Amino acid sequence: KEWIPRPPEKYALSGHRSPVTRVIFHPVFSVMVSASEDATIKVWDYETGDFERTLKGHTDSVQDISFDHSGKLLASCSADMTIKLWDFQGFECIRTMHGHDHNVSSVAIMPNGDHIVSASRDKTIKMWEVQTGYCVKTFTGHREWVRMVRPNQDGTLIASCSNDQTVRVWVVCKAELREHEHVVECISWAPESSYSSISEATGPFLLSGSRDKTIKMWDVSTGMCLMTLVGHDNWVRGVLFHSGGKFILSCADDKTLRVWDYKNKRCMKTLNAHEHFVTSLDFHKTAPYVVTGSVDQTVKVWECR
Amino acid sequence: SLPADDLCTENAIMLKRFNRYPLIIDPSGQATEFIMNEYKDRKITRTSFLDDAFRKNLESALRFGNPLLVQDVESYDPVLNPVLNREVRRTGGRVLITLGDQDIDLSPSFVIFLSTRDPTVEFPPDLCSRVTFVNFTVTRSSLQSQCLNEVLKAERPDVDEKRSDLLKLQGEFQLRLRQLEKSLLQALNILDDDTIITTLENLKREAAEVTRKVEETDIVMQEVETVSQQYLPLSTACSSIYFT
Amino acid sequence: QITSIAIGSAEGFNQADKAINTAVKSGRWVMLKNVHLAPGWLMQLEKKLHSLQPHACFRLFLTMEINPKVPVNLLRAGRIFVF
Amino acid sequence: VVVPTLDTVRHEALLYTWLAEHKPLVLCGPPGSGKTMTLFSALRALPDMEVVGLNFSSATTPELLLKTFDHYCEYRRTPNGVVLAPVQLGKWLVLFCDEINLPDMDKYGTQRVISFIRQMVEHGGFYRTSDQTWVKLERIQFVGACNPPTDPGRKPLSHRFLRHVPVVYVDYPGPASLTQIYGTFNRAMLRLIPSLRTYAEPLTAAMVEFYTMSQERFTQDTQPHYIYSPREMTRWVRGIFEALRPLETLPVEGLIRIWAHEALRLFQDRLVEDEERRWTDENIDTVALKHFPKAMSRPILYSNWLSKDYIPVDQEELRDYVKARLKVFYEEELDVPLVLFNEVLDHVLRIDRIFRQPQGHLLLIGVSGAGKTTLSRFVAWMNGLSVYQIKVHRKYTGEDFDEDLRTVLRRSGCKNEKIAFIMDESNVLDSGFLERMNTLLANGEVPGLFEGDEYATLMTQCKEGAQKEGLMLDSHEELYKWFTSQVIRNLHVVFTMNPSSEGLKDRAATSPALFNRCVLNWFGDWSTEALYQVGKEFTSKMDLEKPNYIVPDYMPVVYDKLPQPPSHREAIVNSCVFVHQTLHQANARLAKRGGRTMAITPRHYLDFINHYANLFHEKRSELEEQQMHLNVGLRKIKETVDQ
Ligand SMILES: Nc1ncnc2c1ncn2[C@@H]1O[C@H](COP(=O)(O)OP(=O)(O)O)[C@@H](O)[C@H]1O
Ligand SMILES: Nc1ncnc2c1ncn2[C@@H]1O[C@H](COP(=O)(O)OP(=O)(O)O)[C@@H](O)[C@H]1O
Repeated sequence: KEWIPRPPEKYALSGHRSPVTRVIFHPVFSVMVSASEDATIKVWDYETGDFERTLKGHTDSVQDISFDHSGKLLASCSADMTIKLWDFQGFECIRTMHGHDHNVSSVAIMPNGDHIVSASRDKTIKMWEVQTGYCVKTFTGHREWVRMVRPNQDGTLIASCSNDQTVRVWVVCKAELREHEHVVECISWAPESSYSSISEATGPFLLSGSRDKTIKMWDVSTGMCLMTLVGHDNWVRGVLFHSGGKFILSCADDKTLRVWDYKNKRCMKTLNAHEHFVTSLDFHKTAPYVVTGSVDQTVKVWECR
Repeated sequence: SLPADDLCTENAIMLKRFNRYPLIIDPSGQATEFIMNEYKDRKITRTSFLDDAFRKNLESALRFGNPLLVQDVESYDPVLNPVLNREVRRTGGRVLITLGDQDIDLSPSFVIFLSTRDPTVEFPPDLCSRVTFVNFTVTRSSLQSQCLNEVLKAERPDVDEKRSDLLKLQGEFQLRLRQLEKSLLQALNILDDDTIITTLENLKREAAEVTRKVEETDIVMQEVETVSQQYLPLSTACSSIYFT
Repeated sequence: QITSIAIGSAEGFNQADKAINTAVKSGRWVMLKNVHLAPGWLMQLEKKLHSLQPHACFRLFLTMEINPKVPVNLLRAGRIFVF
Repeated sequence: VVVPTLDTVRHEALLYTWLAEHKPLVLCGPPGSGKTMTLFSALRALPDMEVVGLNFSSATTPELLLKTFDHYCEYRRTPNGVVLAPVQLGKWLVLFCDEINLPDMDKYGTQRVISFIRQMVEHGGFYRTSDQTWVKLERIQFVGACNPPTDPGRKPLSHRFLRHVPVVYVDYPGPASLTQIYGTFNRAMLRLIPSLRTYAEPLTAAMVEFYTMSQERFTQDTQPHYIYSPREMTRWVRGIFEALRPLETLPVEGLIRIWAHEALRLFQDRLVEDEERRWTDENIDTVALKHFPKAMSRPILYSNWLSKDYIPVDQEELRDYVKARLKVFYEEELDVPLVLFNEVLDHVLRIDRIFRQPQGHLLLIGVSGAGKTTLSRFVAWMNGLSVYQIKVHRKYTGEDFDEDLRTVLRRSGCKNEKIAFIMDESNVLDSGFLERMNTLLANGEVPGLFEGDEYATLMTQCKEGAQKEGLMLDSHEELYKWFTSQVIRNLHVVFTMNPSSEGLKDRAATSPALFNRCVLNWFGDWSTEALYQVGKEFTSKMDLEKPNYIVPDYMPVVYDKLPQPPSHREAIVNSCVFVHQTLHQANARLAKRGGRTMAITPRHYLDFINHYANLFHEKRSELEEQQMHLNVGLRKIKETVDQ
């Protein structure tokens, strides 16, 4: 619950000749995945830093990768209009999903559901069936294209981190929220552990980092911001709650990993993560590890203490 | 139908190698037929900014990669500014060019040509930087050659036809000799097999066909002395009078 | 048979263009009085006539006075006389 | 904010005296001399005065005033004729003119609009042309500002209209007034960092001294945009305040550094020659050393780029960060492989500085194709500013100008979008568009673009937007005021034009707002150093290496600061600069002989460098392939000969 990274990372898979777009931790297995810009994804153990396997088949840069409840069926997406559903243990593509009109920015999956969210450069969010790959629903109403998507854990609302300076919330359009200057770059649904704690800081509750060097904690029911975390040097590329719920974990294009204790509007930790911009970020569900994938074409894992 | 001189050849090479699209200044109209023949196989069309169908011709030129000839460009529609700027956006397998009305797909290689008929045109500012000029001017050598060809064709059909056929033969001889040397490089890229020996004896036979050219240069030194000695003042007067 | 139009009125240039088309079709004489009063009409006339086939006996005449309201296109494209 | 002084109180009492009896009144003084501020300050003692600012251009017409009434007044038929009064009952509408003596004379020595205001004043009315009816004025009074006729752009006015309007000369504050007022400002601004309070005096004195030395040299005799009025001084101190607000701690040398940086961003931002830039920089350094006996380092640059706060920066990491942003910008927006160098950094920093400030409108002067539009679009993309531009084409008139402006103003104001306009020289031929931009630069609201059912649609959209924002308005008046505030805060329009002094003078005439409501940037042309950097950094891919190349005793140095033994690549790039340098001499000589020249811009240099690379590649490839063919042919010949 108090998992906050110490000075030096132990190991990192340096086997990339292209930048890293997303990094995510496997739920069950002690491994991590990383999508790169060379139309490839790499899967390897985080406890040793030895390459294990790779997913290939895309034609353009892979922008996102994730896991279901226990790894097993993976879902990746690449800017050549493509989404792909893979078997993790086999590291083989089993389904190819198409039907957009532009590149794809981000993807996610309900961990124990049967559908896929996809965020597309043509100003929309596509809902797909897992087994068929047929666009069961299409959500539109944006001015500029979408940067990220994330579903509610209860499968009722979808948060869309747009490029319209706004973050929207959509009924599976419930509302729109706007308290930023530049592009909003990432979102994350809050866990129950923060629910009481957030009441002390001042739902459902959302987090949103933006290109304006800010992070903001927002609420659906009121549409007004609760909290405004400031002090960022450059654009925020990641906003993740902590499992304990007291802490906010975020990364930005400034060579800094920031860990905030939102209870009293302080910056708990500022870690010199990389020598260039941090593109993506994730935390393991239970294990004391946090992964940062950076513009250095590297993916560094920090043990937590 | 390009002329035979340095200026038109410099323009012609300017009309095959380029980075910005070219702007040809044509006092005569020869460059029009030159571009008409150069890209004839591609179904190169021609239009003008004043033409009502300018935008449709433009759209076809980008979409199907077919080059296009644009004339009368003092009245320049600046809608073509993004094209000259090499500003495009690509989505997977679709490369599009913005055009104001909307962004539309274009082929990897299309060539748009801008042509002027009045050399005194002062182009608008957007053309002061977005293109490279090409002067189809005429100098003393071109006019002298034209006058000599005209006078020989008009007075002396035999001399004109003889010199034309002989120069064509000489060009053929030089081209065939260099081609036959290149083919000898290609083959050599003897004692192994008879097939290699067989084709080379025909080339030594065509080295003898160059004896045919060694003899034909003595016959055209005979056509070119008569006209040169008998037609100095005509050509000199023509060039001097026209430039004065 | 000579057609005689004057330059300066939009109605006048409309009829001048119509008469020029008719004369090119049927090979007649057409004469425009004091054409320097409209450089744009001069440009249109020159550039239209540069790319048309006229029937034999067609002749287009433009009378004008000495001034820099004439585009260089007509001064280079037309057979010129001074009076 | 108005700091009392002798001139302010005197003119403020006298303005009160005149406006009480509603007599017309014209303040004469050079632009930016506090005429508008003085009148607004005096007006607060009269709560019933509702002031609306008019915006005279050189193409002023009576309709400019007429439509203003149609927005701010209503006319009704009374038993003694027809009377026009402001809709705000019990309050007079004061039309505050800014440039009365600007509009050009007709061919026979008379401004039309001036006689129109004379008809207003003398006879207390005018003739409504819809039916030629004598409409009188109930609660209107006419005041204006002006510059002296001695200005080349301004004329003298006919005595017939000069007699109805008393005239007050509003001189500049002068040394003592500037000293007092900006000393008050500096003492106010040096308390966020208490340790700097004691340095309020030497700064302010320095602040004025350079300004004096900057105002008595760079006069309108040299250029038509040397407006060194003290209004910019207000930006200067504001800039320093904006550079010290978030810090709350700094040494004195940091203060001097931000002061010099604001001097460089308000001075040398408009100069034309390297000599004048040298003089201004030397004087900045000299006064800095005089009044105060990192900051001393010449490459002074500040940025809202690398860190959370506006802090001093070094060049190299700036370039690296710029390159990363270039990669992202290429990925997102457009595939345009630009070549960046030392001056591109300064230019993007300037454009960002303008986009940060409120009402950040700008004007760029440089050779066409020198990267003005692309750098503008780059900085607009970075800061989240959407970009709009004129889709200029054939058959494009005042109506379509007004329609496009209408739509984009609606987008920028209703939705709070931070749109930036790319205004270019390719649409300054329609006088109506020039006047419309003069208005929009003047006050951020054009009085007449939206009208009638269009105005109703505007007000519906404004009601929706204000409901979203959090300002409930139940009436169209305050709602339109909120729209004006949004347009004031949001837009950032930038103008581009070649360096043609006659063009600048014509633009100053047809739209003085282009030299009073927007900073002017002298892009000029790519200097020898920048062009050398472009060539050197773009020709890296070539194998331009000659180990045995020897440098002669005398070199034709076109780019200064070459290595004392210049390398092969160094000399080759020097020649690449020289080939473009020759064209300037060629055009100069040809024009000296009365010939027709054409522009020689950086895009020509880009084509030259790309062709140089392609040609070198092709020639090397052909020579190597021919050598290989010759060698293999000789090999087979020798093998069969020995066989
Ligand atoms: N008495 C004064 N002392 C110093 N600065 C002044 C004084 N009065 C006005 N200013 C400055 O002049 C600027 C406004 O100038 P003004 O003359 O109103 O512009 P305009 O050209 O529109 O008339 C303000 O920014 C203000 O700081
Ligand atoms: N500094 C530069 N380096 C490389 N290319 C440039 C530069 N400036 C302009 N360009 C080229 O010009 C095009 C756009 O030019 P533009 O921004 O309109 O120049 P300007 O605004 O100075 O006329 C782009 O396609 C770009 O490749």
